[PDB]
Amino acid sequence: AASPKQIQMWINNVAEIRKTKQPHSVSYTKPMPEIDELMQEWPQEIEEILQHLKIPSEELDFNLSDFCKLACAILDIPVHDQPNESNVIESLHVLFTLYSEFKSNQHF
Amino acid sequence: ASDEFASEKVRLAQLTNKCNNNDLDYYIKESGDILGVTDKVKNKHDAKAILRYVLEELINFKKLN
Repeated sequence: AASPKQIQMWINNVAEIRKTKQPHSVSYTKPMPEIDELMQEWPQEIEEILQHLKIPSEELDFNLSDFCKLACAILDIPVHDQPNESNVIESLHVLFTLYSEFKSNQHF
Repeated sequence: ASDEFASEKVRLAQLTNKCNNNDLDYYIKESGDILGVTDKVKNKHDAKAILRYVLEELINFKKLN
C-alpha cells in the first residue's frame, strides 16, 4: 500500500496527460451514473419526503463542502473517495451537467 | 442556433479540469455564470446561494406531474 499522498500524486500524474490532452472533456476518476438515469422522476416516496426537506443553506457549518455533498446525496450523485482532493469537483460536474441537459430539454 | 449547449459543455469541462476541492467557491460561481444561473440568484456572491438555486431547480425538474 501507499500514502494517500502518494496516491493523489499518482492520480495527478495520470490526469496531467489526459486533461491537458483533451481540455474540452472531463473523465471521471471513478464511474459516475448515466445522465439520463439521473433524469428519472422522483419515486413518489422520495418526492414526498422532499416536500418537507427545507434547504439548510444556512446551517452554521454546513460549510460549502458539506452542502455540496448533501446536494449530491439528494440527487444520487456519488462522492467518491478518489481523488481525495478533487472528488467534490467531479461530483459537482455531474450535477451541473444534469442541470445543463434539463435546461436543454426545457428549451424544446 | 442552440448548442450554445455544446459551448457551455466544453467550457464547463475546461473549468472542471482546472479545479480541486480548494476552488469550490470559485468553481460554483463560474459554473453559475456558464449556466446563466448567476443572474437569477439574489446573492450572486455567496456560493451556497448559487448551488441552492441549481439544486431546487433540479428537484422541481424531476417531479412527476
